Amino acid sequence: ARKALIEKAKRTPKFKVRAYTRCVRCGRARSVYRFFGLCRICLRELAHKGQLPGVRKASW
Amino acid sequence: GNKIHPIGFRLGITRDWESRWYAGKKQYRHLLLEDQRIRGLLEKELYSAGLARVDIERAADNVAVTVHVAKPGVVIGRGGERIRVLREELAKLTGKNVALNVQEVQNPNLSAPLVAQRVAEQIERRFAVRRAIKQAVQRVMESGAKGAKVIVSGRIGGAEQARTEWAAQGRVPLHTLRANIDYGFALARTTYGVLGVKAYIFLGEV
Amino acid sequence: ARRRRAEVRQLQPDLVYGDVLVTAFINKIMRDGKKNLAARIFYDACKIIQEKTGQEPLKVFKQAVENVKPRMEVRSRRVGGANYQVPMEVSPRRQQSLALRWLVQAANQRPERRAAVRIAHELMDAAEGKGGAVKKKEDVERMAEANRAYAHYRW
Amino acid sequence: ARIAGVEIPRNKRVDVALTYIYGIGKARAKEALEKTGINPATRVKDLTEAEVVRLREYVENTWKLEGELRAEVAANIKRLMDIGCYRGLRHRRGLPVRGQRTRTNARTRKGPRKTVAG
Amino acid sequence: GKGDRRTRRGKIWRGTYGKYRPRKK
Amino acid sequence: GIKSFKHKGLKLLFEKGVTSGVPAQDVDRINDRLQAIDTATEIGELNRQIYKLHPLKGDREGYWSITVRANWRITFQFINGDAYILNYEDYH
RNA sequence: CAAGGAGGUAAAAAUGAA
RNA sequence: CGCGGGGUGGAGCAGCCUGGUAGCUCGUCGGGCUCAUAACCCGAAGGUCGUCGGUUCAAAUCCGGCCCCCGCAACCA
RNA sequence: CCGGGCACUCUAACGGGACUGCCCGCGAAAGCGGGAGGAAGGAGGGGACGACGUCUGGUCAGCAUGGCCCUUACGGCCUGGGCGACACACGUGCUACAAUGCCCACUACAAAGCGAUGCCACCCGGCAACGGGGAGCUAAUCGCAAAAAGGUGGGCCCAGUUCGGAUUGGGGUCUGCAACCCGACCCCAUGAAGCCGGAAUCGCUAGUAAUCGCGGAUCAGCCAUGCCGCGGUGAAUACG
Ligand SMILES: [Mg+2]
Ligand SMILES: [Mg+2]
Ligand SMILES: [Mg+2]
Ligand SMILES: [Mg+2]
Ligand SMILES: [Mg+2]
Ligand SMILES: [Mg+2]
Ligand SMILES: [Mg+2]
Ligand SMILES: [Mg+2]
Ligand SMILES: [Mg+2]
Ligand SMILES: [Mg+2]
Ligand SMILES: [Mg+2]
Ligand SMILES: [Zn+2]
Repeated sequence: ARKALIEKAKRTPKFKVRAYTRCVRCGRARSVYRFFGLCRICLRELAHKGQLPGVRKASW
Repeated sequence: GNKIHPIGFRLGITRDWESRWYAGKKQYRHLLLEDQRIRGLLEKELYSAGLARVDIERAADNVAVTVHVAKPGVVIGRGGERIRVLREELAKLTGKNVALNVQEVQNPNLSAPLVAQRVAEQIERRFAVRRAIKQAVQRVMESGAKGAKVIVSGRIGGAEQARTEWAAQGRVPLHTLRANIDYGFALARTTYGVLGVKAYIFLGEV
Repeated sequence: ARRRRAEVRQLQPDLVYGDVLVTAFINKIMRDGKKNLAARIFYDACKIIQEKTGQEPLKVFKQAVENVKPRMEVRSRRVGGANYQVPMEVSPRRQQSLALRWLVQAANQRPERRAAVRIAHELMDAAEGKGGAVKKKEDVERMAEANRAYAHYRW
Repeated sequence: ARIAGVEIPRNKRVDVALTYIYGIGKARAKEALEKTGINPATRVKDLTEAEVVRLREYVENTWKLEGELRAEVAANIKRLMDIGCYRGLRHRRGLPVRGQRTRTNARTRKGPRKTVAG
Repeated sequence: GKGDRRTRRGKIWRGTYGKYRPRKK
Repeated sequence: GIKSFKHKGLKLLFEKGVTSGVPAQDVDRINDRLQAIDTATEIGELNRQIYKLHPLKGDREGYWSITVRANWRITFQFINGDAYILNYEDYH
């Protein structure tokens, strides 16, 4: 259960509460940020890549 | 070990972005997915060019895409194909201004992604890795570099025992901010597994 | 390994008095970082001193501290798995700290109901030489008294 | 004053003294003396006998309290006797009723620890 | 009584409002 | 007689014949071992050379360890003709 | 002022992993 | 089979004679210390008093019958 | 609030600003101590930054991927159950045992962030949760929010007590197709254990420990007392 499971995450019918978030780059169901549509893992990868517009290291 | 991505470590000062557009919520998510699918689709049928970068810029339905390549041999003069429907096939899920440019990366021996990719090809050619590392470094160092460093890790030359081959000439200070350090990485797919190639290229700054 | 000898912290003088001591006492009263309630209690008790005696609290408090000062205390030291207890002298800094600490503690040990009346009374008792803190002071000096044997270990 | 089933609380504020009855608590307390029209801050020490009578007459009536409502409460748990539900079984086994964590805690219904060891 | 649901203090701690802590004025 | 499992994969292989919890090439191996630990009336029977039997030391005292393959061991407590806490663990 | 040769020396704290 | 002594928690021992209280060491169980074990520290639980009767308001205890255990005695021909 | 003005405050963009440079002393130097110098100092206070390598460390359940295996099935859909079980043991915590405290009323003083498939001012019903309305706000404009500890007033009077809130009966509300297993609140009534902790054990050297509330991520809702941040008041001690 992983391939047929990233299917349902985009399928989204039948009751509105059965629909859930899901990382697009991966298939992660946990720690999925609504802002990017990505898991915390993928988000970190791309942020170091530079492929995340404006996204920058936080030092203060 | 544990060391931060020398690209992300800069981002602000030294080494700018790679996808430069502005949006608020309700848009960022969609436009980032499209943006990444462009990078994903390009990488496939453009690897033979060996692309150092895939810069992307936007301005409401404008989507500019700059493809940096050592040798843009796969562009071939206007209507000689390799661009026409090729830069037009992007708008099969986009439909926006697919403005695709091509850049000429002068020295490939000073482009970290290209260096690592040349090395990762050689791993799959079943080359002697340690000698391949040494040459690639000197090759980078031969083309005027201030410092270089290549790293292959795991399963070297097949053989059940993950190793890590290491070579680096000149100066490579990762901790310094005014660094201008290019970082590249590549997956070498082998009949015995997968190994990763890091490539660091350094030039002066101030 | 204390390369720096840790410089002595200095305080802010209080209101109406200018003490270089009273604020240190208010601080010991202070719990959870509420200097308002702390200072109030002391000044409250100062008003309480005026009632039971016609003395200015600036001396009643001063003398009380002077009476709850440990001349010498017992110190556990060397050889034998730290078996000895050398009776050592007490630095003016430490007499200072112990005096105020024992005062507040003995003050909250009292069966009274209000914090102010405990402070006021314990100060009046200590000014005379009667307080439960004075007990503590005299007790610590007993221990230091009984150890004069291997006191010559000193240091 | 023997208000309901109890009499105990003397010199201690009627709004508080009332609390000392199974059925009064705190809300019904001031509610009862504002509806009876009596000063809450009174002595409780057998004050005006009239106020005490009115109070007693209102309080002891109106709503069920003391041993009578203890019987009703116990009977409401006896409801889930028969061939009762899941909530009854939790009253049977002696375990927490609201489905909480019983892996640890739940000592207020289980009781003090017994320790098995193995 | 930070855990008692019948105080302005417990209602703060819980976050929610009510009879023992009205939504101001 | 085997009486309790700690490893779920081991549990399923012996009970239902579910092999998806163990390595695929160690199915027959693990099986013959478990049956031996099941039939064993005393620890002395689990003593064939190919098992490399031995009791563990330290905090694992009271446990035993026969060898499946490589760095892999089936550990358990044998007592009164029965093994308990059958686990599938690592040599390191 | 710059030390050679002289002598009283730790405690109660044992084991090892497959 | 003839006298004397003895059967008490898992182990070894008290308590019996001056009937109303079953106690000691070890071990078991829980918690600490240690990377871990031992040692150590804290805190617990645990006994139809061999069995069948009797006396007594009340029996480990006082009195009988068996049941084992141990120790003496078994001599003159 | 307007007229008008933007010098103050603030907002955010580039700069200046100490480099023990200057004085006394020590010293071969490095440097150390001390002193006016200023907001500041002898790395000013915090971040981001983690060498060669070590742990056959961690992760095939984020992902990628060599090999082994399963394929009318070790795959696929669904309803329901389970992850929330409880004689027990350990970790991290929350709330407390009260009077430098608790309840009620009044009255101040923040920062950092979030919101128009939402935040929702102000009215209306309601003891209340909340429901009916309904203005403004693509938001240094409107809203979330009144910060709380504090202050003033008044009441309890040391008592398992107006401390403590567990547990349990009843009555309701909101999201959701639905909240029995297993949701959060509201209200009435119950009001347990705990009166300060054995052997042991932890954190913190200056805005620090303690204490106080405030935001955000996830999120229909919420089991958050968690995690990541924000500011409020503000100790003690360092011989060695
Ligand atoms: Mg040994
Ligand atoms: Mg033990
Ligand atoms: Mg031990
Ligand atoms: Mg003879
Ligand atoms: Mg540095
Ligand atoms: Mg391993
Ligand atoms: Mg995988
Ligand atoms: Mg779970
Ligand atoms: Mg009690
Ligand atoms: Mg008390
Ligand atoms: Mg420090
Ligand atoms: Zn992902």
